[PDB]
Amino acid sequence: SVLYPLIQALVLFAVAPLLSGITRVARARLHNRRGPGVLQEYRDIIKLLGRQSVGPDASGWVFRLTPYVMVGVMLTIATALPVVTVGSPLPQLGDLITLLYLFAIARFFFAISGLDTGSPFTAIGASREAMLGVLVEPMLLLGLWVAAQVAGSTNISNITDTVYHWPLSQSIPLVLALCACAFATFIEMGKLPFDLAEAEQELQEGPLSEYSGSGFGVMKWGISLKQLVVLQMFVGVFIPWGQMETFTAGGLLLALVIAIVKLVVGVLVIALFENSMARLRLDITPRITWAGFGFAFLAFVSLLAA
Amino acid sequence: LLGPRDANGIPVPMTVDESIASMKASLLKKIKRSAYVYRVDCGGCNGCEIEIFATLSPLFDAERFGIKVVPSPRHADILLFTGAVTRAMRSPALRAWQSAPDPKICISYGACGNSGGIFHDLYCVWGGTDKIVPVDVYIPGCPPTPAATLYGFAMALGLLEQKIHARGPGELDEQPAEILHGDMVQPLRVKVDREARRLAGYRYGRQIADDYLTQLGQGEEQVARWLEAENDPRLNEIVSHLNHVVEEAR
Amino acid sequence: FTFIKKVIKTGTATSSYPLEPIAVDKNFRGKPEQNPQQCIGCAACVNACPSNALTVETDLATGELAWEFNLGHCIFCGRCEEVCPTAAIKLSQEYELAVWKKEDFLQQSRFALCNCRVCNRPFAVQKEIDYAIALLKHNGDSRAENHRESFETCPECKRQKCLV
Amino acid sequence: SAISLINSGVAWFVAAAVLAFLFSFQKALSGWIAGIGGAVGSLYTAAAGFTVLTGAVGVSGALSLVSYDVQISPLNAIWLITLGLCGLFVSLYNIDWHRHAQVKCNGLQINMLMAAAVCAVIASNLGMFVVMAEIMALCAVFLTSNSKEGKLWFALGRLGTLLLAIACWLLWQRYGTLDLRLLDMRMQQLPLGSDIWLLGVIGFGLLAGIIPLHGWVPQAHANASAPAAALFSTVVMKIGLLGILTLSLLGGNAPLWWGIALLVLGMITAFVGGLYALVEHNIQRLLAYHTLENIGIILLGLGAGVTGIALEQPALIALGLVGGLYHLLNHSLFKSVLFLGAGSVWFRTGHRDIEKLGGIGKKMPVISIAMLVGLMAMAALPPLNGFAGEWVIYQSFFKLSNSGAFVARLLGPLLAVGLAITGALAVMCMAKVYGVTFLGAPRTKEAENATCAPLLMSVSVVALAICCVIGGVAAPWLLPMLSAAVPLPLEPANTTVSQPMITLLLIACPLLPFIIMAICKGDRLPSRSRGAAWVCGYDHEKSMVITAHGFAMPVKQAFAPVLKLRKWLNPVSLVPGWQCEGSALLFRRMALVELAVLVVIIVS
Amino acid sequence: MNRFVIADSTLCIGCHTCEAACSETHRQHGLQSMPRLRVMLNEKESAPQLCHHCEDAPCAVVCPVNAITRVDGAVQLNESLCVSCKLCGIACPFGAIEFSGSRPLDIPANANTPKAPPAPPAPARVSTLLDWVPGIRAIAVKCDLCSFDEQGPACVRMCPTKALHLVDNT
Amino acid sequence: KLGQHYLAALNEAFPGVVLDHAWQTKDQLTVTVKVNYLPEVVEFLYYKQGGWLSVLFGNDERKLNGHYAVYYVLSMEKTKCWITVRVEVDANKPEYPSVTPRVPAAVWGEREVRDMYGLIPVGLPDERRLVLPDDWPDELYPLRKDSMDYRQRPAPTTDAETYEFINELGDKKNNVVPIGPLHVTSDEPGHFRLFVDGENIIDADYRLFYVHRGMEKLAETRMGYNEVTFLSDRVCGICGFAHSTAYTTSVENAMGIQVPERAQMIRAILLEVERLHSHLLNLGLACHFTGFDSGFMQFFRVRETSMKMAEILTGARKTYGLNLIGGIRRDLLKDDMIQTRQLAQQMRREVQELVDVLLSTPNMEQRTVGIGRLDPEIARDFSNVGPMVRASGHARDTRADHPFVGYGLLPMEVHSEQGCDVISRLKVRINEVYTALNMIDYGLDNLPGGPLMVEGFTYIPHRFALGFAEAPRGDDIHWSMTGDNQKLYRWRCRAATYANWPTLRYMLRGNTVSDAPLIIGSLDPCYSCTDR
Ligand code: SF4
Ligand code: FCO
Ligand SMILES: [Fe+3]
Ligand code: NI
Repeated sequence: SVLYPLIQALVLFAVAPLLSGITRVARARLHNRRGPGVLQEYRDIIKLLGRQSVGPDASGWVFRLTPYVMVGVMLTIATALPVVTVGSPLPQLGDLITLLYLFAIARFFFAISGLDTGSPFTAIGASREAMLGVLVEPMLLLGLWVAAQVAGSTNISNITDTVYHWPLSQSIPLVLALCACAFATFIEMGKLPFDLAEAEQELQEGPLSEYSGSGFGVMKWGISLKQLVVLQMFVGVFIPWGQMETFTAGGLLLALVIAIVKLVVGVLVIALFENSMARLRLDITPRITWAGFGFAFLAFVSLLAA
Repeated sequence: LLGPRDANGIPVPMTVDESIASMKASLLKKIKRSAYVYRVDCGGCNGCEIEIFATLSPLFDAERFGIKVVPSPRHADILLFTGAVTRAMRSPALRAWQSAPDPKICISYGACGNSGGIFHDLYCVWGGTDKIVPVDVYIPGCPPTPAATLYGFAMALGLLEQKIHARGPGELDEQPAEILHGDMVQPLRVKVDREARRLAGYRYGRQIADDYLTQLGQGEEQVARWLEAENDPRLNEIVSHLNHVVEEAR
Repeated sequence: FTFIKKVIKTGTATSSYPLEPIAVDKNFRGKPEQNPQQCIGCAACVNACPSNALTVETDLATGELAWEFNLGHCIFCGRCEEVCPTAAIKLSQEYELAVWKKEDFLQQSRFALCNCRVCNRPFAVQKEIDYAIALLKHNGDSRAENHRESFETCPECKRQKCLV
Repeated sequence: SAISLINSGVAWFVAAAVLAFLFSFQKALSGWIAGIGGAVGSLYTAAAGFTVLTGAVGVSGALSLVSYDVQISPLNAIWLITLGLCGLFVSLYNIDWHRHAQVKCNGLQINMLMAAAVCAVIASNLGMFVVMAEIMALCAVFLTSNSKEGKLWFALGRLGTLLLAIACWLLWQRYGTLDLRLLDMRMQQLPLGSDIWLLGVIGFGLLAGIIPLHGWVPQAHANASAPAAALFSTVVMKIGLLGILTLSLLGGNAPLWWGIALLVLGMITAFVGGLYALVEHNIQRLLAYHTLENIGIILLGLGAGVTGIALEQPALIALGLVGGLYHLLNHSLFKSVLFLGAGSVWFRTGHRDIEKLGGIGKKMPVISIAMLVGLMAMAALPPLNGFAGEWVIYQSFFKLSNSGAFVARLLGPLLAVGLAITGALAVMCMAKVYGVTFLGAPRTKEAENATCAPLLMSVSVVALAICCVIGGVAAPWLLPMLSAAVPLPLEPANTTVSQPMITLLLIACPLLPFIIMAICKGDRLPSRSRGAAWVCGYDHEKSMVITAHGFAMPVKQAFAPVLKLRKWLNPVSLVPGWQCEGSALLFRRMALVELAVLVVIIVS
Repeated sequence: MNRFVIADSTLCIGCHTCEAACSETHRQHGLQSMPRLRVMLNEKESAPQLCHHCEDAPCAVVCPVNAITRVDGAVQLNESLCVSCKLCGIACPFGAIEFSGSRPLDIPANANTPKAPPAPPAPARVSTLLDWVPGIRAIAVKCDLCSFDEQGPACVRMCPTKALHLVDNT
Repeated sequence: KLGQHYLAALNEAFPGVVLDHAWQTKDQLTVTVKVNYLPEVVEFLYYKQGGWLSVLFGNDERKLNGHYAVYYVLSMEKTKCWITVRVEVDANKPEYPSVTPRVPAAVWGEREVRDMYGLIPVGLPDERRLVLPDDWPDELYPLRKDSMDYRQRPAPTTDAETYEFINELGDKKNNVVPIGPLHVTSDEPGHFRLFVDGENIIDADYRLFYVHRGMEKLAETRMGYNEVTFLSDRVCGICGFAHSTAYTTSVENAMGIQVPERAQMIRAILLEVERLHSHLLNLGLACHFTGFDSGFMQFFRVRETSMKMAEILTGARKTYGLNLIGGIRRDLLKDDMIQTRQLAQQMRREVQELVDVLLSTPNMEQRTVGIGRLDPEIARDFSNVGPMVRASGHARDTRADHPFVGYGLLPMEVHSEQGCDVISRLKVRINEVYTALNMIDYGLDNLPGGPLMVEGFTYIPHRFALGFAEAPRGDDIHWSMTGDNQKLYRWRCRAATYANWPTLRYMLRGNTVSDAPLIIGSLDPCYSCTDR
């Protein structure tokens, strides 16, 4: 019980840079190119870990400490996520408020690293990171809230169990909250058209511009793990039927197979969406984000009606 | 000062300390399957820059070799330098060199980058990338083809070996030159070659005049059967003018 | 999505270079090959080079003309092939020309100079004089068949013979 | 007994104020006397609060100093713990705050504020609570920088007593008493009218800073001294919340619209304060708007408790009235952290503008770490003490959502959505504040030549931040100790949070990428901090550093009507004599006449 | 059957007026301003030597671009067609062809400013059949009989001793 | 003789101001006016006669007539011809009145003649150094014939940039966002100062001429006439043949050289092959700057068809090396005709499918519509050229207004729009792809016969004319003066973005930082063309 949650944390960190490989392979296939292998992101992180980490002279411990802080925050979120079981491995970290404020820790640390270097591109990307985080929280909370109301509990285990033993009568609020949480998952994964902070072609991928070497490698690893845990929060809660209610050693293999297939299909559909359009701007993003808050409010109204 | 200068104030190439430069072999080994390339246009005409873009094309795809073009010099393993290093581009190129992790691989790309190219001695340039920074790999071309860029990248990463080599003075230097088309009158060959360059240009004119005089050394029926095989009306136009020149010579 | 049909309809356009060669046109302007036997050291290509990839240096101490081609200078225009009298230099279709050492760009030749019969000063390439003698022998010339020492005389010394 | 402890605390506060005024010819000695006496009186106040909270029963008595009846309920013991734990380190800070050449003596004002605050907490009569709240409010408005910054506080702060005096006269007429014990017994048959409750809530929110009665707060905090601004944000604005919670919880019988009005007003205060903070460059005005945001979160908790009382749902009462009070105490802790640390930055630099205050984290590192702890504590990031009370208010919001009352089911998810917006705006604001102050290059020569803070300043800020970490990490143990004030079981809806698991998992989990970078570090050359940031090969000018103005322009674009509501709703042109030349000065003169006559009549 | 200018040594005094006059009329026309008749001096007499305009014309035999033709009984070298192969200077038995190219127009020989370190000097001249300067395209320079000029050969007109005259054998 | 009526109107308005007039081509007229009536004459021909300022430049003619010469080339576009207004400036006092207070298009050549020649336009509002770098020494003018040697490299006076930037609409409370010289979108070095309030561009100044090598000095010192044809191919690797053709048909226009009819059409065909790759490079980069990297990949996959056509037709992919003076260097035999005809029809069906996946791109409409607006009367005053002014409603094009090479024998269609934003500049370029494919398809079917060059001609010294090619980004005006039979006297090159850059400031105002690389890309900037 002190090993499942950590074994899950070690398993998700290690594979997080392989889901980035499916993403970069599907990007290459949608660019009509052969592209690299699925291990290119791991090949790029291991190369960067033996590369010198440099920084600006007007930067301190925050710039050096932020990548490890974000990786540790994503590992802390990943121990509480239902992956192969319906319940959370660590249910006392499984409150939706807890898991929403844990993500706010890493957005705060990402934003203070961009203001620590002194670059205009890093600071503007920090400003976009925090503003997208401002814009997406009403929809993500209202979707998770409506699911918790249809589940009698804000714990991720009970929401996952209620989606698992799907209720049918409360199908319309569950489906609309699922759409709101899917859209929120797409925005929190920083996927185009909402890659407004690490927007190469604008900010030289934002706060990542100042990072180099081992710091850049741990930053790329934290970005991949953050994308994995956001997509895992979606697909392990709202599509839980490949998981198992009670842990058995016999049923573990099918659960990991279905979890891996769910993650690969999720990044493939997400790749089909991000490699097919132009990115937005920050002055036009609130209209689209308020529309997802709309799918979530329609969910909230459909619980008050009935 | 961002870069070193001499006693006259003229900039000199930056050296790289022997402790840092002794790690370039290890960096070249570990960037074999994962290379991060930052492009430094130091004053070219954009010709080199857009064949690098065509080396990121779907047809010529460099990412399959693990080559990724990075937004920042901080991410770079390889600093790709194009251009003759203009005076206004010396300081940003040295800033991109200094704001990059050590050790770094420098690829000089293009004739301008290699030696200055056609602007090798102008006032408002410095004469190539080796005049400001040390160079590991030189890729020639004006601009290099994307196939040449792929070959240079694969040779820098160690996937391919260098094929061309230096040719010093030997003994062919004193073996005497042979007369071109020695079975015919040489001023007539000059007139035929000049007429074929007028109508076709230097490249097609030499090919057409050489073939036409080779067929003319055997007979007029040999010329006529060669024109029937090519079945090109423009070549019939050119060979008719060449026949007119040959008839005026007789 | 119209973009997805477009992606599916195209397929993968990536070639297998370096495994399979990439074709260039029969008359693609690649690296200038140079035949040192056919070269007469006339520096016609040197005078027409826009980027000065072709250089000649008169080295009196070695009694030679130092012909050199620098590939790092070359702008691949083909003017050397255009103005070459003996067609010694010609642009190939080779494009795989990257090096580790820029000395490997160099195609060097050294042609022995000809000293004048009268003032014993080096005035021309001996190879170019031999080519001119063979050219005049081909058109039917006795000054070439009997008098090579008139061709190995400098133009100043040939102007001195006309004074008498 | 706790009555003797609170009498010793009041006596030490009064003697500290008197001996700070009489020995004010030497500013260092006056600051030493004021800080020592305030620290001892705050120790007695906190000891009395801990005694009443541990004993789980109300104590009764009277002060030996003047004829003052005293009841200390366990509900007010949290305010006593708040006041003592703030004023201890505020006075220890004040000792070295009096070493600045450009500051003046304030210990008479500070210790009279603390004494009036403590006597307002332990007040028996509601008329006497309205008397000690105004003694505090006068001793607070005399702590402002000049007459111009306390003019609006003298206008709104006396308006609020005219309304409180009307409410107290109305209570006298309807019940024949103003004792809170007797009023509690007399309002089990005849309820408290909503006109009395409306007058009291408006008058107390003119002191607590409920938006839109908040207009004096950023003016008052704008250029005040750091112990004064910390005491404003953590004591004076909390006595108004004590009055609101006193009036709302009399009779155990509340109308439903009381809790609904408290939740809406708390949501308005929380979102408007959190948004208006992100448009401020004076650090103290920003922390004033952030005090207003946290006042709004404490009312979202107290209003959830009052709504649960009205709906007779004890789980909602427990979750709301425990989360609000825990957030109140822990806010006081981290707001004291941030005001004292920002005052230390002003002590070493002379600047309250954070656009002229770059790079203090390398010059004041201990203060930088403690300020980082406080700013992350205010963004409610786990496992710090801001998340502890806000997580419980979200559980109260979930209890509101799954109620039967349609108004509770309508407001429940919407208050959670607004609190998520407020928390995300808070994270953006603290990212801006830590980035443009303690990070990057210095932007003035005063920020370059900043040295470390004085000793007692650093001890006070670090000990307050340590108490913040204790109130965060040990929240699963400190939270059931508030069950003495609210005698109800705490039931989250089939969920729990464990801050010690989050504490151990936010330190052990970052060691794994460090371990793998130490393994995959082959011949990586040591780390480099060499030059300027990358600005695409150009020279880095001071104007390329994006600062607090340009960091919070997207919230000026995407929250345009709420930020424009501060100009449409302003009745500054409708007051006739507001723009007079000597209005602020006349407000100050009749402030000393009113404080003088009030002190004269209350000793009698 | 050929037209040319011949010099008389018993009349020529070696004043080099013809070398300047031939240089000026080609510099105005934009052609090569190197003098096309060169004054040779044995210690006893002197006469400028120039193109004989030969009937067989061995220079026109070896020209690889056919720049050397016969116009109006005169051997005429097209200066714009010459690729500087310098074969005609070897084939000429009278030394009538030397090799000079145009220098930049109206730019002084020492154009170096003191605000910069000076430009690299030119290589030492050995022979016009061997010299090459990077900015200078040294083409074949021979007497073209001043065929562009309406007054005829400028060396004949400006000779003070009348040592030069045309031999119009056509 | 074209322009006789304009000369009569000039002599009617300002009696005696014209001193000497001459025709260099039947559509090229150069008038010599008095030096202190120069701003009135250019303003008269600009606003009363409806001319467009193409290029203004200096010429060190102190060894020709003792005076510096400033030429003012006006494009008569109300048939259409060229008027060059010429003044003589004193060598000891290089002062002449400035035309910039009357014609706003005159701001940059008057800034250029201060740098390269040291002349003083009196009354010029912007005396900032433009062409020379920041480390160049003062009072050292490279285009003067005796000031310096072209091989001399002076020591840098500074390492940090000393250029001053103008923020008109903003204050010092604005931050600056440096786009360039080494940005991701900086394909070629150019620094852009975005005076921003958050992410909103209040005003925009820019530093350029990072790519300036000194090419006009190289063309008159080390190069011959036929070597500048390869030097003009290296002005810009994207429109190098436009510079090569504009240089070649200015020496030929100065000399009256009758180029053969086959060489003119192959020149016209390869100017459209160059147009094919450039507009797809701009369209791919326009997709790239909005985050649509798939559209960048799609447009560069189809761009390789035109690079394959260029390799077949010229022997090189980009630097063609086709033009010599008097003709071209390569013919088109049938495998060249067969393959390029196949590739041109392959290109037409394949570009049409990319426009459909570009106008249906989900956020491409809100990133491009109404963004980077070029005000049409601002575009008239600054004499903007090409797709940037043709989107702004001014349907002016060199291939139609001043027909050159074989463009009188090709199906020309002028493409203009009325919306003045990013999308319409793309829509001009999209429509110009289809027209370029039409002239390639017609040109590959209707080639003339005969020779490819004339040769043996002699250059008459001090003869000059204008050389104009319509480059992909607008008119490319070249001015060559023959020096002798081997070397030039003066070669001036004015490219399209040199006329298009000064209105980028008004286009960047009122937009966002995320829009700013797209607004610059919509100008379709060619930095190496501008800087030379
Ligand atoms: S090498 Fe050639 S193509 Fe490349 S930048 Fe230089 S001139 Fe342009
Ligand atoms: N197109 C193009 Fe180049 C530019 N600007 C020119 O002319
Ligand atoms: Fe000799
Ligand atoms: Ni261009």
